[PDB]
Amino acid sequence: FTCPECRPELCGDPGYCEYGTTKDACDCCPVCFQGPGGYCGGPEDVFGICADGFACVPLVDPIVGTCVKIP
Amino acid sequence: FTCPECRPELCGDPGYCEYGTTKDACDCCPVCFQGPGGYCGGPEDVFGICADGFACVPLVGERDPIVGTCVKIP
Repeated sequence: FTCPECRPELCGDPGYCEYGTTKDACDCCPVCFQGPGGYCGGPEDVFGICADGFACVPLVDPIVGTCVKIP
Repeated sequence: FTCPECRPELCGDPGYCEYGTTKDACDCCPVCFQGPGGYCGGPEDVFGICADGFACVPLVGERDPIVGTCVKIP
């Protein structure tokens, strides 16, 4: 999949990001990090992006996982 | 892409939506709708899902999922 030219004004606000903020797969719109134990991954990380210090660990093609703290 | 079995306990809090709540492309986790003029579409609607009363219309120059913006439809 290929990304459009980013127009930040078209991005919806992410709300308060309890676990921190990052940008979407196109490096365009702000999105909230997923917290521990929550879904992550899938195409373009549609089901969530784990916060710094956390890894998307596969559920027991783009893998789907949950966010788990990296020890 | 094939969805996993939905386990709602693994869903995050979507937050308080300006434009109402819907479910994700897997009909699993709650997510907030995108409103008029905001991005929409892409794989599994990663860039947005348009609110009721609006549809995702492709960006100008796009060719054969599409990315678009939400536009009020007849």
